[PDB]
Amino acid sequence: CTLKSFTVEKGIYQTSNFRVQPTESIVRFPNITNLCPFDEVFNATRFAS
Amino acid sequence: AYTNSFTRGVYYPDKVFRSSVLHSTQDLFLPFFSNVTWFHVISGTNGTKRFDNPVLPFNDGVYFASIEKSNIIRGWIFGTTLDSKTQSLLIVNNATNVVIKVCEFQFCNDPFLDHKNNKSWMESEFRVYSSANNCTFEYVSQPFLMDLEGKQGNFKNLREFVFKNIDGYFKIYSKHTPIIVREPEDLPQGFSALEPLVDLPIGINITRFQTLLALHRSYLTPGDSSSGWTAGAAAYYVGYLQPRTFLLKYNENGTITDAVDCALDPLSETK
Amino acid sequence: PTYGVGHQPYRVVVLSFELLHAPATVCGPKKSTNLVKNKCVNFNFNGLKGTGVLTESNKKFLPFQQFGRDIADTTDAVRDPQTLEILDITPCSFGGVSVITPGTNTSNQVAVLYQGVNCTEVSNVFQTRAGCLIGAEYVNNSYECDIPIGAGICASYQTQTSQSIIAY
Repeated sequence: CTLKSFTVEKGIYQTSNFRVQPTESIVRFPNITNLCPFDEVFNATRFAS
Repeated sequence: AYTNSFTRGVYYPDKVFRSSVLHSTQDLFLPFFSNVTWFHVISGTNGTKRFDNPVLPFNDGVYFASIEKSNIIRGWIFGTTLDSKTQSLLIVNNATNVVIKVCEFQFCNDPFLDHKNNKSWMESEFRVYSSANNCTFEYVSQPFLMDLEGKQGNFKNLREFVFKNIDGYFKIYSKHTPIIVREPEDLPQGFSALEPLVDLPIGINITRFQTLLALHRSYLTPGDSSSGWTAGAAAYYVGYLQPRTFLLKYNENGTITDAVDCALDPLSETK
Repeated sequence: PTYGVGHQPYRVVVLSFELLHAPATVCGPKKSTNLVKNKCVNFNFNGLKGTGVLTESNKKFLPFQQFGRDIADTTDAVRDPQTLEILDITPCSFGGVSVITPGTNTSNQVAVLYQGVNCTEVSNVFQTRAGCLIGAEYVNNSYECDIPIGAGICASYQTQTSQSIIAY
């Protein structure tokens, strides 16, 4: 099909492109830490008006 | 007074590992063989001299390099309109911790920090603080930038600084070296790169600069010699930056050997 | 306390998310996976992406750099974010395929040659200087060159006295 004929002569003929494909995915980010004081310290009962 | 800077002010580029290559980049570097303004406090000891308080404008960077054995300079505060509406930026590095804070308070114009460098007082009494209004960010970190050893005493310590205002950050570079005792206006001829330490994510637009001097309370033995008491041996240098192409060379480990200004003479252009 | 549901006190916290014209700081939390080594897979670090095999190189980086470039300005060395270990990436396996045919009028037996392989990334198997030749046996004799392969290797459809492509 590459030579576009039904009779191939004697010789070497370069054809295809061997390729290994990727598989999984690895994500890595730094040790979380710096947890903000996003909570009012255990919603301290002391509230203003 | 003025001096000549042979080859200094070359900081490290972005955090990219390069080994045994010749990479060229375009950034705000310091041109070689430039005129540096020297506005240091002449004396003060054995002859009161006028405290040098230069409100030098911040023009796209500044090159600070002081030669001192004992800590005599603490703050490098910036600002644009330092009367009522300007977020301060203190870079004071005392013995306890750093005083990085952008809180909005009453801006003063004191050349010294407070007074009384003796042992009876603390390391730095914040008498410049008048009244705070509203704070935004304070980086009270334990590792301080001021790292002075003072073991031999005869050899001084040259600590450089490169301050640049990014569009959304504030990079700070620094580098120290045990400079030997030498006469003034005798900066050591040699290449030395600065290592990045911190990167403050601030969005202020500073235009001017005004530093302050403060003597540490850790008073050593009376330095009657020239390499002793540094009360009147300041090395306040200021160098402006400008965009210029520089060719950097890397070693087999990741350190820079030298650099080319790329505009010095027709010989440098061919290289 | 002895009241109705219209007297219950409600402590309300009013979140006011704000995003102005300055470096953002309240972002969102991130996760992680494990470290699959020796496999050609995709990697998605903080700023860099790509695919390849993850290995361990003996490099000493300064404790402020995270990325890594090569002579041709290509990513070749990375750093583990939450482990601080020098990782080395390598491109995934690939190459070209060639077919050797001695002529359809003679026979239908053919041979393949994978350029750039050590007979490991996928029957007589022989390693040459150009790749892995699958479908021919290496004869210790010496004849004239009929089909040039590379590095002095030649092949010809010969008899084993059944006929097959031999290599010499």
